[PDB]
Amino acid sequence: AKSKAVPFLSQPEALDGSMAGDVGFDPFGISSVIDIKWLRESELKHGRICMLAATGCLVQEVVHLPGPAFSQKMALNAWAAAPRGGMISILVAIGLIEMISNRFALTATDMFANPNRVPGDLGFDPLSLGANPANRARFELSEVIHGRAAMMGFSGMVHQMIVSKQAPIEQLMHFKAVDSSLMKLGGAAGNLGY
Amino acid sequence: DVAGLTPCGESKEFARRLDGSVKKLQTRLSKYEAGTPPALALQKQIDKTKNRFDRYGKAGLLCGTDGLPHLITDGRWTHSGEFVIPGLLFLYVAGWIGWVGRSYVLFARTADKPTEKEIIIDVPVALSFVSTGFIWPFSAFKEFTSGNLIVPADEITVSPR
Amino acid sequence: DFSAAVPFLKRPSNLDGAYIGDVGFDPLGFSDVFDLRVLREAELKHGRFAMLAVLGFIVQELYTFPFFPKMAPVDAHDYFVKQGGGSQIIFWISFVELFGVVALFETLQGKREPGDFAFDPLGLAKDEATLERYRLAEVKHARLAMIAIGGFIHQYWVTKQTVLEQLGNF
Amino acid sequence: MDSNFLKYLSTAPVLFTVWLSFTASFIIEANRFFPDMLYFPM
Amino acid sequence: KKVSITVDRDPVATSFEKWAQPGHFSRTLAKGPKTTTWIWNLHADVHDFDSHTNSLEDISRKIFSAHFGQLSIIFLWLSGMYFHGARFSNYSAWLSNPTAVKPSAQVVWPIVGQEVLNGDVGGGFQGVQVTSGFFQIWRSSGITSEVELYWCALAGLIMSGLMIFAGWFHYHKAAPKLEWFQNAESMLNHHLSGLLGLGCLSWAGHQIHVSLPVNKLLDAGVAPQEIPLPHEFLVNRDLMAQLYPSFSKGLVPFFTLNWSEYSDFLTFKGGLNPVTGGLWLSDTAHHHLALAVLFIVAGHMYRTNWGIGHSMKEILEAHKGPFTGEGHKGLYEILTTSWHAQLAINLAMLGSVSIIVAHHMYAMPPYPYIATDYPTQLSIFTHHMWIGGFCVCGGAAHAGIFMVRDYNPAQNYNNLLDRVIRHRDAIISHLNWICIFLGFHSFGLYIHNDTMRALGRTQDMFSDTAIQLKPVFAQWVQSIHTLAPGNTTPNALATASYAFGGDVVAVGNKVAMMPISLGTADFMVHHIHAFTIHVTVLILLKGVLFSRNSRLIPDKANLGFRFPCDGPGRGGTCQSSAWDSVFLGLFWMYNCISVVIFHFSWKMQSDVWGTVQSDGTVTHITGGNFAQSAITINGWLRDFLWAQASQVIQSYGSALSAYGLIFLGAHFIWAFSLMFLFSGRGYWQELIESIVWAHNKLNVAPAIQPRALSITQGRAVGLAHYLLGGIGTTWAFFLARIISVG
Amino acid sequence: WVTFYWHWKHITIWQGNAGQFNESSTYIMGWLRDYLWLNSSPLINGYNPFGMNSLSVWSWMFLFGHLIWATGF
Ligand code: CLA
Ligand code: CLA
Ligand code: CLA
Ligand code: CLA
Ligand code: CLA
Ligand code: CLA
Ligand code: CLA
Ligand SMILES: CCCCCCCCCCCCCCCC(=O)OC[C@H](COP(=O)(O)OC[C@@H](O)CO)OC(=O)CCCCCCCCCCCCCCC
Ligand SMILES: CC1=C(C#C/C(C)=C/C=C/C(C)=C/C=C/C=C(C)/C=C/C=C(\C)C#CC2=C(C)C[C@@H](O)CC2(C)C)C(C)(C)C[C@H](O)C1
Repeated sequence: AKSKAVPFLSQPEALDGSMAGDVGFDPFGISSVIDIKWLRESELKHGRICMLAATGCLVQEVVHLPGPAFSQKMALNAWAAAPRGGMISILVAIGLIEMISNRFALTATDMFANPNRVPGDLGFDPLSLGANPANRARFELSEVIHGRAAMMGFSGMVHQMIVSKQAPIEQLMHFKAVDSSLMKLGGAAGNLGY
Repeated sequence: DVAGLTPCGESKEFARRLDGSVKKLQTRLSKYEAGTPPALALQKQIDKTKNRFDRYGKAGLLCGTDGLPHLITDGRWTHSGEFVIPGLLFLYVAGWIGWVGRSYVLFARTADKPTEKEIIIDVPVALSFVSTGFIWPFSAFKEFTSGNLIVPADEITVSPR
Repeated sequence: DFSAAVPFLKRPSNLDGAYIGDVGFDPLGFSDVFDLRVLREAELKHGRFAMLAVLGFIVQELYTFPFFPKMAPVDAHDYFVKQGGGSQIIFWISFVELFGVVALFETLQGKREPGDFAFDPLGLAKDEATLERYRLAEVKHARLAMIAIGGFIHQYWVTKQTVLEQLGNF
Repeated sequence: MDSNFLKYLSTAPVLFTVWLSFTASFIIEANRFFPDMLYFPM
Repeated sequence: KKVSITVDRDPVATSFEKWAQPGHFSRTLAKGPKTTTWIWNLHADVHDFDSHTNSLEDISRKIFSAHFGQLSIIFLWLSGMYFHGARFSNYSAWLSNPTAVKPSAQVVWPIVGQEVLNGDVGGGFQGVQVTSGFFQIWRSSGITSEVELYWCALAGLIMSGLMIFAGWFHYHKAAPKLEWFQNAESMLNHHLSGLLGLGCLSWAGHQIHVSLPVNKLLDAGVAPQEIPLPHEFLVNRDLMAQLYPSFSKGLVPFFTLNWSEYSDFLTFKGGLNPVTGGLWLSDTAHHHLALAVLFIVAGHMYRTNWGIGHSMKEILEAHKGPFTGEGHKGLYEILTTSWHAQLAINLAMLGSVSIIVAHHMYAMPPYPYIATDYPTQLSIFTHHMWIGGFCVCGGAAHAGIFMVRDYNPAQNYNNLLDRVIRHRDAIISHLNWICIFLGFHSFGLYIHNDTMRALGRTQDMFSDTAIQLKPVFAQWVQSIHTLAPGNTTPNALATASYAFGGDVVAVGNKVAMMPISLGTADFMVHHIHAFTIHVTVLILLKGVLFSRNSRLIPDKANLGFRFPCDGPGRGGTCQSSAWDSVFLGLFWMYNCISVVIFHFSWKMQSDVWGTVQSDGTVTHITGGNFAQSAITINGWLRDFLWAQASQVIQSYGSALSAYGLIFLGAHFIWAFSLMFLFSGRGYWQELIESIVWAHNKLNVAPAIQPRALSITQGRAVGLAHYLLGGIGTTWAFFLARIISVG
Repeated sequence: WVTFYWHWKHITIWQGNAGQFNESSTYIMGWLRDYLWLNSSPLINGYNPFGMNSLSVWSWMFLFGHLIWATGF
């Protein structure tokens, strides 16, 4: 009746606890509006992108593909540094992978229409780490939590790069308190523009 | 260059436009003291004007005899960023809006009260539809070839004539 | 029928002892016009802010974190406003308040008590009886603290003395 | 939140006003950060 | 005690359920849309309460709470005007230099280059110049600081919250019964005594204790932050007796009837204050005190609960003579059972009062420094002429709604209404003849002059230098008013207004007011005014008198107030309803008010406003061309519209470029209206059929079947866009012209 | 629209000032002030309180045209 995550709120509907990482944390009631399968597929995919993204920013500073173009320590700087044609090629590769993996089930209306389709289940298991049912639940639990943690970490790492124009590891190695004189929050309305 | 036009970066009339636009702001600035809010407002407007003229000069736009940029829209690729690419962006957005609106009117026909779904919109379903529009070219052409976009002439009411 | 708190005045008719702290004091009559659940949640929220604030005023005079410069608490507001530290506090308070809106809806449906956020980390309230004592006490502390807040904010305005120093002085 | 108040917010004039205010608003913001875009920059 | 308070408790439940059910209020609309007409029908009939409900009680309750909703909106609007003056204005700079700084209380954000609208209004400030005259109001009130403007803004917000609460409370919690609303004697007693009388008395008290000392110090030359706060005048009676020594005697002269002690601050000066060009505030204080006295006296006339007083029914039924049958019998029952009859009267009177306000405020400028702020004088004259014309046409709209709906012949036998309806042919034929006579002999003089000037015959024109049509009666009245001080108003020191004659009042070398001479051009344009007013009366009166039946349609009342026609037979009965005479009379109101505001603008620029150079000579804005050029149509076209549109059309790239854009946009909307006015519904429904076909082809037809607008709605849309475009074109033209040159 | 375009383009060319059409024709205020308003002045001065000339008949026809058109309304 009362959510585990938030006791004063009532437990969200459409959350039965079947999915790993189901803690009843849906205060806004978004689950009622949007089907859980679409939300879980979104959550898992968003998290997987973030897991690679966080690891990538730290790895990009530590390791660079040979050549000046790949040498930028700060990942935001790396965005400009990398050859544009290759980046656009990556964008096309991501699109084609999305197209084949979903089996043309791209839209919210037509995704999950097939009964066997399961949230996040793109049938990607080349080495069959998850083939054993014994370890299936723990793998699912870890993947969902890693994704949530990664999203929080990536948001922090991007914004910390914005506040101080430093790569993530060096900010840990050499720490500067934000002066706060620069980049005051908003203020467009207050000073009547300009 | 094309059609006897001049690149805006070397047009003298473009340069006189930039200079006259800045003198007009500087004479308004000559009536205010340095740190006042009207002085900061006009100095930010002089920076915006100079930035715009600099960007236009280096963009490959062509100026006329009047010193204003002119747009070439005959299809040549050196000028596709003035009509062809904005036009492709528009048609992608417009076809999205049309595909999504059409999907909702077909959904609303199968409703308990079809006309109540159009003055009180089912917002979760309509948001399911707005998300689908990103692949409208493929969905709409497959809709067309599978005989579900176009209805035959004999299921359409017409005037007696 | 007459109100217990004030004998001459009449019992409001929505104040029947349903909510703890009821002494029948509602001369203006807002309880009749508006839902009492909203008002009780507002009373607890206003009181909790005030109870924290009076302690915060006193403690800030007693001890201050070294990194921030020592300032009078009433005038500290302006420094934090420019620094951005005050904006950080507002943002987090607003974020919790967003969940509070959902909780207000839970109260209106009947799933929540007016001021219950299920906060018992230290498990102070062992049983219903001690909780009853605490809820009446919380109401009294909130009401008194709402009076006490502005008690020395207004005194600060008349006399530029720290409330602790002012209490000892004169 | 009340289901009848949400059914009121789903009425055509409310959605039309909110959606076109949101639409007008990100056109305004895009022209604040990226002004004077006479052409697609290419 | 038959006048008593009676209330139903908790009548209507405060629920969001009917919010989710558009159209809940009528049986027709509550079953949902099937064509797009439903959508329009929803908005058209929503505040027509007596069309949804049969009972006068529920109608009255809905009206009372909707009046609280309107008050809540007005208080929010006033609070916003005070807040924009407090926060986004140059008010403080304007107080120091009222003659140099231009008032501005609106600042734009910089987005698409629109920050060019922040022009240099003066006082180290950039913003949109405002013309509502709020700065002069605030100086007359004695505000002197932005802090007091913040407190006025908060008082407005609190009043707005209390009015929206009162509307909710009095509809949903405690709704008065019909017998409460049907207390006309009590309502008049309280609204004369309480509302108007104590309103005037309380304002007189403020003028005496705050406006008079603060404005005496301001006009002496004291800086605004050097002036004592308004309560130090209330307490320190010595400081008040410095400025006005009569205050040394207190209230003993008031109570002992030795009123001539108070002549320091209760004067009868007349004329204008030479420093500010406004009315003496001692005169306004005495004026409001005297008006307060006789509004409180007038609110004791009618009988409520103690036997003293008049019965309004007895007064009405007793006034009957030999020409008028039963007389005013049955009028009390009409005006205490029909809201439309009351709204018809109150709208006609409120519109007339707004027209009087427009004339009296330009001629006797009440506020300090408003007479030489020419954009404000033109703005508030034009604004209150338009409010007056609209409200007068709504008075005839609701007289027609009464006649069609609330009129009952059984209760109106042989009284004044019955007799008007029984000789409406004699009324409408004589009015028709007057409108023809008066268009021929007013506009035909203009055509005679166009022809004579074009033919080279200037000795054959109606002009001052030719055949003269002098306004001798108006000139004679002006003579009497200049002779009145010391003669027929012996204790007055100056004339009521310098428009009648007398001196030139100059403030900051600009003319505040000066005699407005009347000549042949003034004779002609005053008969133009009488012609356009008589024709508007003809259209609206013919709609009211023939609203129920005609020789054409014998049963027009069964079709209603608003119907498009009764078919193409009888030759054609298009636009036969009473609604269609309001529709046609709003065009002629527009014509009338447009000529009035053009006459005012050209005459004031040509003969009143301008600059006073050395030797006392006055150089007017357009140099006295009215006299010899307002006598031809070519003169109005060339020397007024063409010459003075220079500022709107040259405004691009300046702070007045918004007016140039609105000038063009309103020209557009006006022209766009003619698509709806010259067209018919049948064409547009047949065009919509082919568009619907193209939607059926793509399987995207809507379930709410599209319709062409109704015949009445095509007329209403055409009229709305016509008025919006025409008034908007004049609004932009007037404001850019007078901001540049005045 | 056709004859306004033909006439404005030709009077600007015939004056020697084709650049006035070139710059002002791209917005509607250019058509309003530089064609209708600017060229009205010899026409509406065909008669005035200072005399008349041979353009007095067109100056009358101009007003005549405004009257009939509005009477059509
Ligand atoms: C009542 C008359 C009135 C008018 C006409 C204006 C007009 C204006 N004000 Mg002022 N203002 C007023 C009252 C008024 N104000 C009052 C009472 C206050 C005191 C609180 C203020 C305080 C104020 C400030 C502090 C500022 C303004 C500003 C402005 C300007 C821009 C406003 C804007 O774009 O924000 C738009 C803001 C939005 C959030 C957009 C909302 C759009 C939504 C979608 C409208 C929808 C309404 C909704 C659908 C209704 C139905 C409800 C729903 C349940 C169905 C504009 C000149 C600004 C200014 O001048 O800056 C220089 C500014 O900064 N106003
Ligand atoms: C002294 C008594 C009094 C006063 C001041 C008013 C005032 C008003 N009545 Mg009336 N009314 C009265 C007695 C009174 N009424 C009685 C006895 C009846 C029963 C017969 C009615 C029945 C009645 C109806 C049926 C309607 C009104 C309406 C109105 C409003 C008209 C619009 C207007 O000018 O408001 C603007 C002018 C103002 C001055 C705004 C003032 C707002 C408050 C309410 C005024 C009084 C405040 C307070 C007494 C002053 C305190 C002073 C203090 C600071 C010292 C106005 C508020 C109409 C309306 O709009 O309803 C809301 C309406 O439809 N009244
Ligand atoms: C460590 C987090 C983690 C975990 C526990 C899982 C677990 C799972 N995934 Mg997920 N996945 C991940 C990361 C993860 N994946 C990433 C990063 C991507 C791509 C961006 C994906 C993409 C993906 C898809 C598309 C699908 C799955 C599926 C599955 C399920 C079956 C496959 C399996 O058992 O893998 C077991 C996984 C592990 C035991 C951990 C992976 C660690 C590998 C062995 C080493 C990788 C090292 C790497 C190079 C990091 C660099 C180190 C750095 C310091 C430089 C299972 C629940 C399928 C499924 O059933 O969905 C529900 C499915 O359809 N995953
Ligand atoms: C999304 C719904 C939709 C779709 C797919 C179409 C499709 C079409 N319309 Mg129709 N139309 C619509 C809505 C729609 N219309 C509405 C609401 C109106 C009333 C203003 C019209 C008025 C209209 C006219 C007058 C004409 C067309 C024409 C056309 C055709 C050519 C495209 C065109 O001219 O667009 C033109 C579009 C407009 C003029 C108005 C569109 C207004 C908005 C942008 C569309 C509605 C958005 C809607 C609210 C979607 C909400 C979705 C959400 C609930 C999920 C094509 C058959 C033309 C035709 O028959 O040519 C063959 C034609 O002459 N339409
Ligand atoms: C849509 C309606 C509308 C709007 C938007 C405005 C807008 C404006 N009016 Mg106008 N006005 C209107 C209708 C309207 N008026 C009508 C119908 C009347 C006739 C009663 C007037 C009479 C009027 C006067 C007399 C004055 C304005 C003024 C103003 C300006 C300042 C607003 C303000 O603070 O008032 C402030 C108003 C005052 C400080 C004094 C008002 C004194 C009157 C006599 C109060 C009467 C109230 C009473 C209840 C009405 C009884 C009506 C009677 C028939 C029984 C502003 C331009 C003022 C102005 O021009 O300032 C430059 C001004 O002095 N208005
Ligand atoms: C105190 C003033 C007052 C009051 C209370 C009423 C009240 C009423 N009138 Mg009356 N009326 C008034 C003034 C008033 N009117 C005036 C001044 C006029 C002259 C124009 C009329 C002319 C009139 C007619 C001709 C009719 C009414 C009708 C009605 C009734 C229906 C109202 C409705 O549902 O409209 C709903 C409201 C709307 C649809 C609003 C839209 C109206 C315009 C086009 C929008 C405003 C444009 C805006 C101000 C500017 C836009 C800016 C732009 C740049 C975007 C209602 C009893 C009707 C009826 O049948 O009564 C029985 C009717 O036929 N009235
Ligand atoms: C410029 C346009 C124009 C003109 C001239 C008229 C003219 C007239 N309208 Mg119309 N009207 C117009 C626009 C116009 N209207 C528009 C746009 C609307 C839309 C709502 C209406 C709606 C309308 C209504 C609803 C009413 C009128 C009425 C009138 C008449 C007013 C009485 C009058 O002045 O008689 C005098 C005639 C004139 C001033 C016309 C000009 C004549 C001048 C002096 C020259 C005459 C030259 C001479 C005859 C030449 C002879 C020789 C020649 C034959 C060779 C008159 C016939 C009213 C009416 O008929 O009641 C009497 C009436 O009720 N009109
Ligand atoms: C699950 C998703 C989680 C998202 C978490 C977001 C975290 C960051 C959010 C802000 C952190 C604190 C920043 C304070 C920042 C701050 O205080 O700056 C100030 C700025 C206004 O300026 P002021 O009036 O404060 O000027 C200050 C003066 O003192 C000096 O000029 O506030 C805003 O308006 C920003 C918000 C834009 C509002 C529109 C945003 C986009 C709207 C999209 C549609 C509406 C959706 C709902 C929006 C609420
Ligand atoms: C609930 C919850 C928990 C918790 C918690 C917390 C944070 C509890 C904190 C509670 C607090 C801070 C209570 C403070 C009340 C203050 C009052 C009533 C004011 C008194 C002042 C007066 C009367 C005065 C005065 C005066 C004036 C105005 C000015 C002077 O010149 C003079 C004078 C000094 C006389 C925990 C986490 C422990 C777990 C638990 O499971 C659940």
